[PDB]
Amino acid sequence: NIILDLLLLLLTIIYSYLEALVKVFFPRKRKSVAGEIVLITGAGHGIGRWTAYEFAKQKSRLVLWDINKHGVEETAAECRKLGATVHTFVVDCGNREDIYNSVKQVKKEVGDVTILVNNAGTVYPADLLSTKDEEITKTFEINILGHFWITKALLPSMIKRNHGHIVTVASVCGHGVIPYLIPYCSSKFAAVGFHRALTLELQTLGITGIKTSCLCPVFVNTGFTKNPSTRLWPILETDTVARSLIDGILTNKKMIFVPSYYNIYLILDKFLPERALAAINHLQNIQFEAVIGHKTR
Amino acid sequence: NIILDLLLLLLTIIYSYLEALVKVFFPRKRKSVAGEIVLITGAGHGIGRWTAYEFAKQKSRLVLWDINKHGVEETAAECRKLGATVHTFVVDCGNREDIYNSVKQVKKEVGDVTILVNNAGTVYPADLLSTKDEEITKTFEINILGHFWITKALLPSMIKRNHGHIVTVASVCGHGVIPYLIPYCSSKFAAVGFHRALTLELQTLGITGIKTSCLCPVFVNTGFTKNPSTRLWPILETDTVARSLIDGILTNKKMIFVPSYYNIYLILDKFLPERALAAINHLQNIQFEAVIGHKTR
Ligand SMILES: NC(=O)c1ccc[n+]([C@@H]2O[C@H](COP(=O)([O-])OP(=O)(O)OC[C@H]3O[C@@H](n4cnc5c(N)ncnc54)[C@H](O)[C@@H]3O)[C@@H](O)[C@H]2O)c1
Ligand SMILES: NC(=O)c1ccc[n+]([C@@H]2O[C@H](COP(=O)([O-])OP(=O)(O)OC[C@H]3O[C@@H](n4cnc5c(N)ncnc54)[C@H](O)[C@@H]3O)[C@@H](O)[C@H]2O)c1
Repeated sequence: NIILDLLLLLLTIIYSYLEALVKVFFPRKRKSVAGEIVLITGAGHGIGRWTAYEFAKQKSRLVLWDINKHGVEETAAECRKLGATVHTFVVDCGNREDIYNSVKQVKKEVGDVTILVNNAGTVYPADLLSTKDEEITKTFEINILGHFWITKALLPSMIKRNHGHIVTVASVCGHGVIPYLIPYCSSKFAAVGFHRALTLELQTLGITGIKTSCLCPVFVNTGFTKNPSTRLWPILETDTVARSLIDGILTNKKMIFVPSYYNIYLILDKFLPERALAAINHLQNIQFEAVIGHKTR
Repeated sequence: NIILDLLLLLLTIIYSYLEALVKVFFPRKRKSVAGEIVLITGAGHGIGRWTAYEFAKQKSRLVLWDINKHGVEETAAECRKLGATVHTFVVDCGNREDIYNSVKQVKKEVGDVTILVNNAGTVYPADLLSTKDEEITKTFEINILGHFWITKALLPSMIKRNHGHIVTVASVCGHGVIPYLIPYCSSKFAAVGFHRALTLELQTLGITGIKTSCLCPVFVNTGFTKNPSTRLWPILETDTVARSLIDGILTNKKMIFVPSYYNIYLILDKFLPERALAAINHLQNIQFEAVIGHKTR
């Protein structure tokens, strides 16, 4: 228990050092994204906002989508200070009709998107019996169904030119699960499944030019969940996540975990017995605001 | 290419007789389901139909749901020949309003469901750009969102009595992916995520009496997909799947793969490099009717 803690800390330290060593010994080649038309959904705040900043520094043409007009204009203002050409659109990324109508505007005013970042997301932390049905559907409408509509609208051009990049922002909740997040984990598993099946179908059809990347961070300090706490995982800073994402996109990395040492916990979750996984679970002590038993705890 | 077939044939034969050895050395205790109120969705045909037959032989009280009244009555007729008490209801298991209204009828006419089998499902095989948006939503409405509505309606009683069993019929498509099945794989990943997060939340809340099982089969000969063909996996007969499901429920098995040796391919998909996975993929030669490039291939 105390020694399990130290074991997990030493493995975390070994992974961190060894990965940093491989990044100097065998570095992956970075591609250029200058001049690419990058569409980022949920770009009005958090991961989407700081990912837009990274693409502005990379010299890409930006198309930012969000339901929050004020936020998306604040992001665009900063991207323009970084020297980027930005187009903002107020779009509900859970509404199919809104998505298709807005893609028509993007083609007319900007052109054909070459990099798509499906970042927009929502969460309503509560135990299954404290969830509202409307909140469950909204979670799927934004976290996964929106990915289908945007990808179907933007893929035709990418296939024609044999050139594109589809980034799916999922979560470690798309590989592992957390209590009081059943609809969220369910929708994030669907996002991982979509990325994996889209990657394979493109391979099967012989489409060599369209790359895919899946972003899977642990808790990030954006306010997405109120006051998160994990003993074994870090509460990430937004800029760190955006930096890891841009590094992964530029090197065509398919599955980007943040921090990369989450892979150790991923392997433990597949081979460890139930008793061992419950011991790690208690040590983790996950905390965050949620509605438990119809009361916000 | 050549030795690769017998390399996988060996890992299949070895698993088959090591599992049979563990079933004698460390046997799992089978529980009784006699007198339990078992609700099976999609019980009008295939896996749901033959699972109803297995529960009829187990002496449970059956509640069968399906959109096909003729088919669900044909299943009930056979369960009654097996000596079981069966109640049939025509329910759209993708329609939330229909689900809640029907749960009110089940409580009034039958009582409180203790075993829930979420089996109803749908598939529209096509490449992403040949899919219809209506087909994508229908896949999620039945394959995952219906699980949320039925489980939320039936869980309160199970928690009050600290006694229940939630069975999620997912697929190997909820762990691995197959091209031309992006919405299907995505919705099956969401079903696996729901089972895993439901299992953890019940554990976290101290609910010791509610068990969870997840049925993940390879292709089953039900007509669900047209003329399926797999070289390394068998095309399972429906009765085999129903037998494996009943054996897993009676021993409280959380993840039931059919055949159980799919676990070898599951581990190969996590540790083998891209080159080796594409070599096994070609050897697999998965075939089934699907709309490819707006043409039925
Ligand atoms: N924050 C975390 O702890 C965390 C961890 C893992 C994964 N993620 C994922 O990262 C993504 C971004 O989360 P974040 O932490 O940056 O959140 P955030 O709250 O900082 O920002 C999310 C943004 O998405 C926008 N958005 C919400 N619904 C939308 C809709 N219907 N249409 C358009 N835009 C919409 C919001 O307006 C907001 O600007 C999400 O997909 C989330 O699930 C977050
Ligand atoms: N057959 C396979 O190859 C296969 C493989 C893996 C997983 N599965 C899964 O097993 C489950 C059952 O498949 P099957 O092969 O037995 O199919 P099937 O087509 O033989 O039977 C499915 C049944 O579900 C019913 N159903 C469909 N939509 C419904 C709805 N809205 N409400 C109520 N009932 C509904 C149908 O009327 C039918 O009786 C599905 O979830 C499927 O995804 C099947």
